[PDB]
Amino acid sequence: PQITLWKRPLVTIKIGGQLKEALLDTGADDTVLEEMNLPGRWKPKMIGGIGGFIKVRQYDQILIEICGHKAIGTVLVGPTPVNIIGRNLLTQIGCTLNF
Amino acid sequence: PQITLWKRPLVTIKIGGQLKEALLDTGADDTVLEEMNLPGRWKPKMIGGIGGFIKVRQYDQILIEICGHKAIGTVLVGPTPVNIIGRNLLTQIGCTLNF
Ligand SMILES: CC[C@H](C)[C@H](NC(=O)OC)C(=O)N[C@@H](Cc1ccccc1)[C@@H](O)C[C@H](Cc1ccccc1)NC(=O)O[C@H]1CO[C@H]2OCC[C@H]21
Repeated sequence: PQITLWKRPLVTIKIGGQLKEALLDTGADDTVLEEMNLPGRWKPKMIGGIGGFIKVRQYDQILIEICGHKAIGTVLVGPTPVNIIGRNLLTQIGCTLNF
Repeated sequence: PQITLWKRPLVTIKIGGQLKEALLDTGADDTVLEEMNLPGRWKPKMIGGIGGFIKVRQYDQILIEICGHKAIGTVLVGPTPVNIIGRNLLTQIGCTLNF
């Protein structure tokens, strides 16, 4: 679809069998989701933005469906204020910025 | 144009007559630039991000050109790690997400 930017570009995603709302974020290298207990091994990671760094759990080869488009990649889990879909997954659904 | 997300969507902007590189960021409500000397009056403000809050200088009704597209709106100046063009200006240049 086409998503305008008058409001936060929030969409429904499916991950680990759950539905969630997430921000499509071209300014994020990586995908970061609110605390959830996902099965599997994980690696510790630090990610930063405005204001500093937070500690997260890195899960690899996680499937996520974003408005019916499927993507598979690394998903980070930690105390973020909002679920963020980053470029590592946006590229897989064919997402572009246009103006 | 149409911009893919395999790399960071960095573009050249012109503000206060100076050229800079900035990230087109659908995940930012507001535009935030690294320290610069901008003409005009300003008011202190705080904005938050993934790591917490930073102190910024809010400049209103600033002219900025983003790959030749003109916008006039609020620009925050402060210790951000990267120059970010947020939705308040992306909307003025007609930017949408498409997939
Ligand atoms: C991938 C890890 C991080 C998510 C990612 N870092 C990364 O990719 O570094 C490599 C990252 O922080 N990206 C941000 C831009 C950015 C800043 C610093 C360095 C690199 C890129 C932005 O795209 C997402 C962020 C999401 C958000 C967080 C908290 C509350 C609401 C929304 N928005 C945001 O901070 O916005 C500010 C500015 O406007 C205001 O509205 C929203 C809050 C205010």
